[PDB]
Amino acid sequence: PPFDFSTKYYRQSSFFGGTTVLDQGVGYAVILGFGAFFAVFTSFLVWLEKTGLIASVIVSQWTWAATILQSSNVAWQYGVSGPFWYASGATIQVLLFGVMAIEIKRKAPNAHTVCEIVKARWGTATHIVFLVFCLATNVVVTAMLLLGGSAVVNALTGVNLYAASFLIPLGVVVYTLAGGLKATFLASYVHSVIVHVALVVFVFLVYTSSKELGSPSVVYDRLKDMVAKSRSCTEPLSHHGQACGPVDGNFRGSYLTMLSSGGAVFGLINIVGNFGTVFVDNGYWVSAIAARPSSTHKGYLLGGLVWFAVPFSLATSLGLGALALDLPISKDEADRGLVPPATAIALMGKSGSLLLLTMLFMAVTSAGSSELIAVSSLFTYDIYRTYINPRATGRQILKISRCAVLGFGCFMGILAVVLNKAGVSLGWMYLAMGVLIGSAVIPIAFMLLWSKANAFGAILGATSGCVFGIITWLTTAKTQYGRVDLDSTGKNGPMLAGNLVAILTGGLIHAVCSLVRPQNYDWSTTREIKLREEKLRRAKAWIVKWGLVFTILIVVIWPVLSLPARVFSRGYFWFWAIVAIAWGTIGSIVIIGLPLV
Ligand SMILES: CC(C)CCC[C@@H](C)[C@H]1CC[C@H]2[C@@H]3CC=C4C[C@@H](OC(=O)CCC(=O)O)CC[C@]4(C)[C@H]3CC[C@]12C
Ligand SMILES: CC(C)CCC[C@@H](C)[C@H]1CC[C@H]2[C@@H]3CC=C4C[C@@H](OC(=O)CCC(=O)O)CC[C@]4(C)[C@H]3CC[C@]12C
Ligand SMILES: CC(C)CCC[C@@H](C)[C@H]1CC[C@H]2[C@@H]3CC=C4C[C@@H](OC(=O)CCC(=O)O)CC[C@]4(C)[C@H]3CC[C@]12C
Ligand SMILES: CC(C)CCC[C@@H](C)[C@H]1CC[C@H]2[C@@H]3CC=C4C[C@@H](OC(=O)CCC(=O)O)CC[C@]4(C)[C@H]3CC[C@]12C
Ligand SMILES: CCCCCCCCCCCCCCCC
Ligand SMILES: CCCCCCCCCCCCCC
Repeated sequence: PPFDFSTKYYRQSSFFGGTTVLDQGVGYAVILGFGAFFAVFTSFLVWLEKTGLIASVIVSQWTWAATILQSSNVAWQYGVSGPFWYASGATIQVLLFGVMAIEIKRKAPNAHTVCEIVKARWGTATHIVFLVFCLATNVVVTAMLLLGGSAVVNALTGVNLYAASFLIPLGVVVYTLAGGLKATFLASYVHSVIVHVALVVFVFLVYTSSKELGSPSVVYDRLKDMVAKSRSCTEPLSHHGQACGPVDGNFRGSYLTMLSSGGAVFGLINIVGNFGTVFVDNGYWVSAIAARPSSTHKGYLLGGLVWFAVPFSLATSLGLGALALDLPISKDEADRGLVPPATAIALMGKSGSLLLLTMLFMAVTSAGSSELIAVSSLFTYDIYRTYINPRATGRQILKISRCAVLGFGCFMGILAVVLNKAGVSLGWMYLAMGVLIGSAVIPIAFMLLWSKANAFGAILGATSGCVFGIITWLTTAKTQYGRVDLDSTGKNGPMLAGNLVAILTGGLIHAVCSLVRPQNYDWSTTREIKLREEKLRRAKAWIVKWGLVFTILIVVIWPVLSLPARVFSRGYFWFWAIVAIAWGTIGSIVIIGLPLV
């Protein structure tokens, strides 16, 4: 027993190895009745219904299953810089959302999907090409929240892993088929309130009230004893990946430092992934066509500032508390998204597990309902109406919309079962998003903004970038290691190479083939899809001016100013923790109380 506070674990190769905290009945109830319960609740909310609400709406559509599970994964590694580099992809989102919402009103105000603009601007061959890159994004993104949720449910309640994978989408389908087609303005408020209450409780548990970890001076003392050079991590005391001894790639092998190379590489990958999530996902566009930016453009900045605090504070609390407690978490287990449940069980046994399950399944249901209504609209407006029957009455569009939801929900369950059998995990899929669909980001931006891009260059760049990125991503893994499998492929180097190659070459071919043969476009035909510009011109100016300042302040200046601190001292870590606590508390207070006022 090297440590006095972790004697009960002595050596253990894993945290979850039997004797589940809860029983299978709770797991089945959670994975079955959540959709019906909130459907009834939303029906009651609608019945009673008949810059603060907009912020609550923005926050509710940006919290996914990765915001909870993945942000603590890169905190168990790399120490202090992981949560920061994960949360830094928030100021870009508000700028992109504002620009997209402003520019859709002034060039295509009567559209439903992004692929309806591709057919209008360019021809038909490019419509099919980008219709495949849009469905792949939905397939990849939906498969990410079906792996983490199933893993967490199986870890906590002991329910069969292959039964949860198929039964999780059915609850979301039931929720979406009933009220939930954006429902009303109150469901977002309820979701945000629950999420922020859970966040506040978890943050305040580990730094103020817990008996095991009740001070920022205990976490500091325990984090610097794990990376001691006198520590032995041989076979009887530690296993291969188990967070023992100095951290490789960190200055002096410390968890308390901003000088981490792995964290910086992860942030570089995360930027490309966030770029790929905004332009290629049809749910973002669906949310951007229903916005009123000429009068309510100021809520997006508040929404982004409030959303910044969730992946930062939660990962700082639940991620650094697992290292300080000396839990036998393995690398494969931490990859799957099982870091927060372990800390919740260790610190708040049998009561924090239910709270974390509720917080996770709120996001799972909210995000899966949006993914289901990004493909039913795609199918019903870009395939059925355009090619199979181009003369359709309303009663015949509502049947197709309802059938597409069932079809996608039933297909994704089988896909999730297959992926769980094959051993794929969240975190491997999170990093690989930009390699696959990163080549169609710049063509779509050119379609929305640039007036010289043409059809042929778009197809050429989109098709070439994916192939080149995949080739580079596989060849780097083959060259730098001895094999091509799920272990060597999911590393920072190959993933960074694939991401950069995929994103960069798709915007260079399109920008070269268009400067030779420009297609001067006035967006006349996109405005005919089946004052006022002064306000839209003053909203865009405000968004551009006030969105860049915070992006520069957060993504650039703040990490630069923290490098001279080298290894954090007791007094700088106090400030670092107090910043997170204050940010989380103030954001929760603003988003819970102000909309009432
Ligand atoms: C704005 C954010 C999201 C990205 C900014 C990009 C660059 C400013 C970063 C990203 C990756 C960083 C690199 C990651 C790893 C290293 C290795 C590092 O080498 C060492 O000192 C380790 C070698 C040893 O000591 O044995 C030198 C800095 C460098 C090149 C870093 C320099 C700064 C880089 C290029
Ligand atoms: C084994 C891992 C954990 C560490 C060692 C891997 C990396 C340090 C190396 C391996 C291959 C390298 C990459 C090989 C090729 C490229 C493509 C290149 O991308 C371009 O800009 C392409 C040109 C363009 O199209 O504009 C940029 C450098 C990069 C990412 C290299 C960056 C450094 C990488 C990722
Ligand atoms: C645009 C140009 C003109 C200025 C850019 C400003 C910063 C990006 C530079 C200026 C001074 C740099 C610092 C100069 C010295 C160091 C000490 C250095 O510490 C060590 O690794 C040495 C300690 C040791 O190894 O014993 C860490 C980087 C840091 C903070 C540098 C980080 C980057 C800084 C802040
Ligand atoms: C002996 C030498 C070769 C190495 C050791 C000296 C530096 C590493 C230290 C010593 C004093 C430090 C300075 C003490 C006070 C300031 C003022 C401070 O300036 C402000 O921004 C003031 C606030 C404002 O007016 O906006 C910025 C940090 C700085 C330059 C510090 C930067 C780091 C310095 C130069
Ligand atoms: C002593 C063992 C090796 C230590 C290597 C530390 C390298 C840290 C470099 C990463 C710093 C990136 C800062 C980026 C800020 C924008
Ligand atoms: C062994 C010590 C290595 C220290 C390397 C520090 C590198 C810092 C780079 C900062 C780049 C900032 C770009 C804006």
